[PDB]
Amino acid sequence: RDGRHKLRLTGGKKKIHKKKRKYELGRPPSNTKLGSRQVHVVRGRGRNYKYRAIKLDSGSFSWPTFGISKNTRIIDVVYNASNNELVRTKTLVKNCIVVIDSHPFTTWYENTFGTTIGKSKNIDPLLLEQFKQGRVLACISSRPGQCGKADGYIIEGDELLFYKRKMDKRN
Amino acid sequence: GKGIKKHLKRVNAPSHWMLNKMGGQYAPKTSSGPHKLLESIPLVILLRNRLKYALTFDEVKMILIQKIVKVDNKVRTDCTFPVGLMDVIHITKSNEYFRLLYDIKGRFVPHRITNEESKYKLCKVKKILLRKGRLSIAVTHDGRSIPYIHPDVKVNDTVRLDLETGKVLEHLKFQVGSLVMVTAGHSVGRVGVISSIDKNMGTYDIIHVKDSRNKVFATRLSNVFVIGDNTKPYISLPREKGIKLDIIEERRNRLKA
Amino acid sequence: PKSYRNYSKTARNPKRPFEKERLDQELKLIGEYGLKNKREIWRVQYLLAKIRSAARYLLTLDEKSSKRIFQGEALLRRMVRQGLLGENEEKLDYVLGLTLPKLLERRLQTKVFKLGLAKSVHHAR
RNA sequence: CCGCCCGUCGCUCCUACCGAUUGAAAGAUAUGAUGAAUUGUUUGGACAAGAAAAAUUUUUUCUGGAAAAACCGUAAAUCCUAUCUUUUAAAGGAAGGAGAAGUCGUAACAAGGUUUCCGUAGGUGAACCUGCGGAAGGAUCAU
RNA sequence: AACCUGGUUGAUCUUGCCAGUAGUCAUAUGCUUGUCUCAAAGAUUAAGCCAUGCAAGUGAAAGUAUAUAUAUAUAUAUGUAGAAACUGCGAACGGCUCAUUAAAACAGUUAUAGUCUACUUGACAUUUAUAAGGAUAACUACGGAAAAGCUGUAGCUAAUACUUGCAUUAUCCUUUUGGAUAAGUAUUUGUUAGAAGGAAUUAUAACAAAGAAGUAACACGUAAAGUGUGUAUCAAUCGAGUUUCUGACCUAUCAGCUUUUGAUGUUAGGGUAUUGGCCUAACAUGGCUAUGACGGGUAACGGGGAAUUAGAGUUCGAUUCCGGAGAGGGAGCCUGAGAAAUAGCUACCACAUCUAAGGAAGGCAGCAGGCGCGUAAAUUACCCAAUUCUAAAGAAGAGAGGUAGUGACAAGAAAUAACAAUGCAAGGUUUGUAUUGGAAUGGUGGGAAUUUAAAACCUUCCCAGAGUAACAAUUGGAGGGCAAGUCUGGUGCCAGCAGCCGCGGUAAUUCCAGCUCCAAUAGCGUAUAUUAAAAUUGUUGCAGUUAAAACGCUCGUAGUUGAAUUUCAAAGAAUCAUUCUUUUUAAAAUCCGAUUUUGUUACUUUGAGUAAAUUAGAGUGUUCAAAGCAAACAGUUAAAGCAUUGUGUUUGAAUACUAUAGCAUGGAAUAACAAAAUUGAACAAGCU
RNA sequence: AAUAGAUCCGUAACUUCGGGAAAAGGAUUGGCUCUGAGGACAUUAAUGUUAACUCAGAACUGAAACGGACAAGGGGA
Repeated sequence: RDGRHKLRLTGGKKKIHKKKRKYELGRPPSNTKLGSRQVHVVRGRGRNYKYRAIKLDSGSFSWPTFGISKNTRIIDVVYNASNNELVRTKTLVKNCIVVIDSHPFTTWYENTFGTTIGKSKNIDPLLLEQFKQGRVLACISSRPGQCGKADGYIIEGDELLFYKRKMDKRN
Repeated sequence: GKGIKKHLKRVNAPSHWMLNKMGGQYAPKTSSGPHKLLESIPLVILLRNRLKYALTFDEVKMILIQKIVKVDNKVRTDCTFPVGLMDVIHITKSNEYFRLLYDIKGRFVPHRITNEESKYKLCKVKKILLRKGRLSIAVTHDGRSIPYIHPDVKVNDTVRLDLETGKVLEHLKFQVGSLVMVTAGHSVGRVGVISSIDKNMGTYDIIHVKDSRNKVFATRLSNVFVIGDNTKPYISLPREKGIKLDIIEERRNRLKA
Repeated sequence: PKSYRNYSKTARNPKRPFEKERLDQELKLIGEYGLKNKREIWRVQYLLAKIRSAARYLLTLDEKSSKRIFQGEALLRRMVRQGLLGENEEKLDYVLGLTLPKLLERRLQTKVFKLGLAKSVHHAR
């Protein structure tokens, strides 16, 4: 399933021998969606248990500017750098964009410093407006098909502007 | 299936094991242990063809089940146990100690060792790994992970090991006066004090080492063993004393008798 | 599954087997030595040509060569042990210059003949 | 030289080639179609165990779950078309080679009786003849 | 041993091939065969089909033990064992065959800073307790069919099978000592710091979130405290997967191939034990090629290796070992650390078994053996004694493996006689030579010793056992090559022989025979393939006016090949008359009269990794040898060496090679490349 | 009777090299939610007024079926 029966770089055919071994394997992909927190376990070679996430709802999400992370829940998926039906069918991947909650981070802000380590960092007015709306975007960085959890980081700054302008000279 | 191979052909055995042609077809494949298969030898041929103590694999197995064999003051029943490059083997009731060293011919040979010297063993560390808690361990050629080495000890420095207490005693560096010995070179069996090190950019470090009889020969850094300083060899060398007498004059010495 | 007993030949066929000068020469020698058949008087030239080519390898090597003065005595010890020629000869040219009947002379069939026992070489054999 | 020899035509034998037969046979590659089995996911849903009530029975709840179905996925095997590879059936055709005192002719070897030869073109039963332009390997190294 | 001879002609010299010649571990086959050692053996074609029987199992302190049996003082405590069965490991090793395979496999050389890793070894750990809960075999009882290495319910028990769960440590302050602070291992995500390597986003440390799998609810008994089994992690072990750089046979009557069906690459993501078009989506039009791509063929597994060689080279390499593949053809899958496994399964195709007709089971390219094919290939034997593997690791297994049978595949040693005399021939009282007559030896028969898991073979001792040593050697020829016949008879262009030239019409040196001789001899012919011969493939090393062969001529790209020129030289010690060694002689930075580096590559010198077998070779008297890697030394029984009474000693299994590719390395020459004036520098002063 | 329009793909023998040819042979077109892309008019590299029918892939859908009627080659040796 891996590394053969392809064309040679010169364009010629490489006719097959060495009928498929097991260490190449190539297990079918797993599509994680919104649902209850149920996962499966797959046995990879050498007795390694892989945490296959078939449907996820919540995970760890980290504020990079404050260097913190808390557990919260994803409600929707809006975009991925890959194809579009992947996000239209509510799948999660290691660079997808999701919509993250605002209230737990707001409570962390209130308890740590207040106001509506390395504190006093001025944050960002657009992020504060998003928090006021209560619907803040984030980018998932963990690999749900491998690790089985959706660990993301809060998107900010110039990258936030880039991901926002491509969405809304726009429709 | 194509799993881990568990057979060794007699003709495929390492040369210094020295298995004959007509004495079968399979060689005793050393079980997984502290040293390589190619450069270490098992108890079977150590006790059958080197010590000439036994005559048949059944009789070799008949010996080790009685706990009358000890390596590093530790009992081992594994029949195909790789002894290692140099160690401290001990058979109890006969009150004798064999240490394994090299020959001028470049072989493995049991060497008579007294009790006090057999209490003295050396290990060449291969690399240092520091684990959680900022503690340091060194892995030796003996397949031993000795933790908490002296800070001055480096990747090439060797450490005196007290087998009974399992602790390091004295470090030995790699200076120009660091008397060493060749392990896996084509110049195996030559003991030398090193002349200079020739570091090369990102490839195996070839170093020149100087013999007692004023012969300079080079070998990779990977197959050197510091066995003492310029004062004297810390380990009793074999009869040949590690000095490679030349093949031309070997013959006149054998002719005279 | 294969017997590791290496085996080799000892005699090589002369090639062009119908030359009268060599046929008469080998008949003369087999008559002077009372031998059995041509396999024996073809094995001996195989032996002496083997050692002869070995020595001729050393002659091509220059003087003071570590290889020259290794086989120079390695071969010469065997030659003086067999007793091909006396003590007056020491040189690699001198061991190069051997003939065939002097190689036969070391055979046990005629040593007893020359030491007595039998009044004929056929009797000794 | 009463030498040597050429071709056509006769007879016998052998080899290869062309060959209609939508050639056939056989194999091997891409396409399309069908698609057994089967990994994974979803839908299940024989119960076997737990939570409740009465002093042998029942509803509801939570997991593990067997047959079975759908989906992408791996894909055997079979069939359509297209291509590549190997023999041969093949009526028959046209050759070549060999054997062989056969027939006719004089083609070349001498200035072979018409010097020989090339290329091209045409004719002729055949070797051959003829024209055009060349060569001497000519029969001339030479007013 | 770097080799030639016959054949074109009336005769000669050439070119030229045919034939001759020898080797083959290269196969078949004809004739013959007294011995011993040694031992190839269904590769060639059908990776065709298989009857049959076997080829993987395992318990000796240590998992479970009321099937049961036996012994210690009295139903009492221990035991010794233990069928079956649960559990654990292995069965993924090994053995076989070479279909497929053409930058694939392999080999050498790299990386994995892109990964996994059972058993073993060494270190070491984090968020009811005088010991917790179920789930079940074997087994009792009823059967089914013809059956499976088949099976249903009722009832029970365990274990090291399955499942829950019983502290404590470190850090900060007065500063031994009192308080306080804090408690997640791998793994994953976001933010900082950061002993080595060659380069870390390294080891590791800190902060904020998740976070499995554990730290023994287990069994045996050694110092005059221990072990097995099992558990989290790190490292090696035994390995494996990817992977760099280099190397391959023939073919152009294969020139342009790949790209919508991934082709070349980027991004992003899935998937893998991990990188990667491995896969998907978007994006870009790229990538290889006469230095031969893309195709085709191979009667092609690859490698070290084999034959042949003066050196070159040529051919072979299924086959002892290594790497790859497959188990009638594809494909899929669980298990397990490890299989896309076949004496594991599933489905299709082609065969094929039992059959009560319902239905079950199959893969000898494992070992013997059969059929089919073919020129071509062993016994349906014995044994784990030798080596080595599995296990719960001594006594059990292993068609692995050994031993034995057949075996003129090959290889090595070696019988079928010698001796005194007359007579004869030669010769100056010597050699050879139809007779007597006796010594000695085997083969052979037997008994024994020895030998082997058992027997036989080998060897040693004793009796019969050779005179035509009746205990009898053959194969191919006798024209030339090419040794041995115009010796004798049959035939007579017939029969025949003859690798080539040739012989055969009455005198056949060639046919058919007899005698003899010749070459080799327990071996010699025949056929095919291959090597040298062949300087008839020619780099060394061919030929081209007329023998074959200069394109009709010229241009011209790829290719091949390419003027000269840059640092000379001088002085001193040692052998034989020379040869050999040493020192310096401009300029730039380095050391306070002096300390020292001053283009790249090819090439060339040395080294490090250079599997074993095989190759040449050392040493070693298997009776020599093929061998093999041993053995030798004084010892009618003791001396020395040494140990503060006894304890053997010396030893050997080296060496070169393991490309041409890669690493380091000395380097004056020879070669190329750059720097060199449509302007380019160095130094000094000053400016930013 | 069998398709037969259009678009995209593919197209042999033979040949007078022009053809054969609509060769042969395939796929799509249905329905809708879509989307996107390809001219003239003006200001000191950019932003405003105003007129196409050609392509494309993701959906879902509807009775796995569509040039929906009309109109419109059967091919091959």
